[PDB]
Amino acid sequence: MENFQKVEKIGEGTYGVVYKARNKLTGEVVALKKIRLDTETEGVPSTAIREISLLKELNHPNIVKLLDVIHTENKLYLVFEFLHQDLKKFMDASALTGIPLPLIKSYLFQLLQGLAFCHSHRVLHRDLKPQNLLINTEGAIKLADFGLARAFGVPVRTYTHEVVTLWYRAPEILLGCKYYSTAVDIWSLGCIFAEMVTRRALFPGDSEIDQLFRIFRTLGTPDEVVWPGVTSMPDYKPSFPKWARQDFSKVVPPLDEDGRSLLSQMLHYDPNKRISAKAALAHPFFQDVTKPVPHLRL
Ligand SMILES: CCc1nn(-c2c(Cl)cc(Cl)cc2Cl)c2nc(Cc3ccc(O)c(O)c3)[nH]c(=O)c12
Repeated sequence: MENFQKVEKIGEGTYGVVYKARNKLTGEVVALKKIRLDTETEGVPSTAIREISLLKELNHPNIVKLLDVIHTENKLYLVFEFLHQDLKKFMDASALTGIPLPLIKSYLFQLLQGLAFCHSHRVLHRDLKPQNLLINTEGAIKLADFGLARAFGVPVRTYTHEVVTLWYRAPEILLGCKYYSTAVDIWSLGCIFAEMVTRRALFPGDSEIDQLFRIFRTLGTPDEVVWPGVTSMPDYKPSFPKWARQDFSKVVPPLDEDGRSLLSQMLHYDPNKRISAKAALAHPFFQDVTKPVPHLRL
């Protein structure tokens, strides 16, 4: 749009391209998202616009602010606050030491807080990944693309057409459940969390069935004792191999005992069992929470 001096592409990003931009009236430096053609053309659906218009109100310190919504020319453009780094890049930069525990803790504490806020208002993320977790020089972290991550509907090929990433999807969704809940985002965070401690992805699936089976190898195949309802689930197959539950000390060393109870609660199979974001805030794990300031440079 014509009020925006484009500064740089900052990454092709699911629903469409996101530039760093400057606005001339304000003088602010922002992130400008161009929302991919259909949904963009013909015209946005009256519903895409209305749902998006709700986001604008849903403001929390650990959600990236939706600054504006230029609906114009039958194009759709979303103007977010800018952040200099994502958490993936930081993990990548931290690879040889690891991220320090106190920082991990702080990150985790804050992410839980915004997910609780959103969740209260019945809004879910649906696609949490380290690349939409967004940090600043002041020891902070926010969720990006919250509630987009539905209003248009997730791309299978992404973008252009490498895949999304199934690494963080909750098993409900993989199994063909349709009316899933806030627990999904819970499932993702815990996958994020293990990745911070171990320096490897918990479950790197490269297909839906490899994603599924990767989970069952580590966590057991689910039965009706641990997950009541399971076998009636749409894509559930009686022919699924049964694997045994691995022990958590093996899978994410060296998390402490409180860390591992945390983790396991966010990894519960049954959705109505998984810990919520508001109980998790209460866990002994966050006893010693502080607020370190990280090591960037530029
Ligand atoms: C909220 C708007 C925004 N969206 N994305 C982004 C996300 Cl959240 C997910 C995905 Cl898959 C791709 C992108 Cl592109 C962003 N990435 C960065 C980090 C960044 C910062 C400076 C850069 O030059 C750069 O290449 C990347 N900074 C941002 O402000 C931002």
